Amino acid sequence: DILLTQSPAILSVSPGERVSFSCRASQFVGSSIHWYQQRTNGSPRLLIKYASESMSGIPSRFSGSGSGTDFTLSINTVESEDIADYYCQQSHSWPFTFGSGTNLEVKRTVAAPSVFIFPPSDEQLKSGTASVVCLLNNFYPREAKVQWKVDNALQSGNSQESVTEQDSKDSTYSLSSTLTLSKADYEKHKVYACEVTHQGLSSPVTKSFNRGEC
Amino acid sequence: EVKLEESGGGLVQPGGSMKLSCVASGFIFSNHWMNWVRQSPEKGLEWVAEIRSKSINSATHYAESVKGRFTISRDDSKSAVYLQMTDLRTEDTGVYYCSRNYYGSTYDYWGQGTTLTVSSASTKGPSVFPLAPSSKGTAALGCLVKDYFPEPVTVSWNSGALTSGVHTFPAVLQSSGLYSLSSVVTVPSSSLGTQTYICNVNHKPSNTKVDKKVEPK
Repeated sequence: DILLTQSPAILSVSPGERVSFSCRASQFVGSSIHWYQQRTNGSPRLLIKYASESMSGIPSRFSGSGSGTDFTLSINTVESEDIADYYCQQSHSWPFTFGSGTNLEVKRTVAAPSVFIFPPSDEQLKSGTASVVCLLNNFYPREAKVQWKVDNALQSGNSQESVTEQDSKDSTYSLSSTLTLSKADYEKHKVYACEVTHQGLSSPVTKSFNRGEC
Repeated sequence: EVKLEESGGGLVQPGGSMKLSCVASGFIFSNHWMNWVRQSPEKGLEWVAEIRSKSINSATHYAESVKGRFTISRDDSKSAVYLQMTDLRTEDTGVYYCSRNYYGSTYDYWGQGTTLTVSSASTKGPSVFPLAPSSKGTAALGCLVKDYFPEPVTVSWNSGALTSGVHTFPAVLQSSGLYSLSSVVTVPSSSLGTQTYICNVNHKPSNTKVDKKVEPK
């Protein structure tokens, strides 16, 4: 199949900014590139057909260009209703295929995370498992390094991160990192530490606790 | 106004079968090429199957990944297109859109999507554990909502009275095949001795409703 490479995966736009993003076909597709917008919880919506032809009812700030393999969608002054995912699609030959998408997010000033660590509850321990939660609250940009250290051993493969959608009021993200261990593994160790590196922190932040203390 | 309206999604085990349906209005249905396109976080948007107009023998086409397992059909008298799925795989999980393709070009109208979940996990209500405010300005507390299936749960705080500062994280699928998430909220430290904090967890598929008081340990 023809592969469409969309770049970047994430593009940060300040309102009133002229932005563009890219769609590259793995082989010649002439002008048969079409662009879609998908708002959160919505369906794809066709915006541009055949690389440059704008659909009716589609705002004029949207414009597309390109031919051959490299295509561009431009928004000349982004509005807050344009915050969405954007997909390209080729119809040059069968089967028809889509790019992986470019997500447009709201650019704002850097904001450091507030970090919190939660030991497993006694309830859960009684059930035989231990979850340790490290919370990064209201930060920007989205990129953050969270490392678990248990009695000074860096943890790998036993934690999962989850990240909220961008907040509608302050444009920040929040992130949870959950370390999951068996009750027996949890009780082999004393010091549980979450270390957070983020652009907004002058030095990385560690929150920690001694198992079974307070 | 063109409308497309899918139905028939749901939960099914691997090896199972399910039929999706879509009803169209606002264009001459029998003239047009109807498609199913699916969307997942891992594979993005994937064209699945197409059935063209009877005027061209209503020919069917399938993506390689579903050929032999899925069957697309149409009933012009009902303005309906269908997707019959068999031998379902976990990676067939996704949101399935009914869509019109305009004669081999754009997907110019799309439905609202219907959700397919292929999983052998059994339906199960969550356990709810406190995330107790740390004994050491602003305090964070919350609820851990663990080991439920399927999506979704809903979490409110103090019956909906408490909304600002709530972050309910997207659920994450664990290797057990069960979901887990946390709901947290930041509140003034001074309000810890004046205000009770209760998370209300509702899991409709298991008729589970849990209220968990969160307090300093």
